[PDB]
Formats: sequence, structure tokens, C-alpha cells
Amino acid sequence: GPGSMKQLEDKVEELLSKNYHLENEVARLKKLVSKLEKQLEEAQKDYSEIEGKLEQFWHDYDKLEKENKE
Amino acid sequence: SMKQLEDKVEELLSKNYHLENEVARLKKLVSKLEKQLEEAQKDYSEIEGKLEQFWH
Amino acid sequence: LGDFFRKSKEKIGKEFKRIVQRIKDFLRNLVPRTE
Repeated sequence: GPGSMKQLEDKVEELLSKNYHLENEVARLKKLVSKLEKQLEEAQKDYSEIEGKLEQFWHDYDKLEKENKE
Repeated sequence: SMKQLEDKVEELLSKNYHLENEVARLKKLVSKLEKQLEEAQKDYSEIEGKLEQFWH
Repeated sequence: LGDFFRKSKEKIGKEFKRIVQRIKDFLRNLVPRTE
């Protein structure tokens, strides 16, 4: 009756409130994951651009030293 | 109904169980990405250290 | 740290170019009569 129905209605409300908070936490953690993934991708992209520029300079200097050795 | 509320209790118990495990997976992935960003930081600062070591 | 990689990319570019330019100034000073 009303007593047993109240226990279930209370339990649904309790589980619904926890469900809502858990869904907010999942949506928050996914945005943070995608934010960190983009930062890591950009840091790795800029690092390789730095790397290639330093490689090209070393390569050009290597040929310079060889041509000015003899 | 009583059966409707009993079914939703079991439905919510199951959804909350997987959501808790999803939060656990997402926090471990965040931790993995923070360490990867920490290592990328050391790689950047390593280039800075090499450039500084030219003057001395 | 926010904007660490942006700041460090700028620092790396400024410091390496500084090394390249000071090598350039040093070598240019060795040859006062070059054309």
C-alpha cells in the first residue's frame, strides 16, 4: 500500500539524484579528456615542427662543414 | 504502480553501476593524459636546457 | 601549467635564433673585407 509504495518512491528519488550526478560527472570527465587529448596533440605537433627545423639546420651545417673541410 | 517502481529501481541500480565504472575509467584516462603531458613538458624543457648549455 | 608549450616554443625559437645570430656576428667579424 502507501507505505511500501513510499519506500520505493523514496528509493527511486535517491537513485535518480545519484544517477543525475553521475551523468554530470561523466560528461565533465569526457570534456576534460578531450581537452587534454587536444593539448597533447598540439604539444606533439609543435614539437615535431621544432624538431624538423633543428634537423634542417643541422643538415645544412653538416654539408657546410664537409664542403669547407677540403 | 508497484511493479513499475520496482523495475525502475533495478534499472537505476544497473545504470548507476556502469556509470560508476565509467567514471573510474575516465579518471584513469585523465591521469594517463596528465602524465603524458608531464613527459612532453620534460621533452620541451630538455631542448631549452640544450640551448642554454651552448653558452657554457 | 597553462600555455607552457606555447611559451616554451617561443623560448626555444628565440634562444636558438640568438645562438644562430651570434655565430653569424662572430663569423662576420672574422672577415672585415668580405664582399
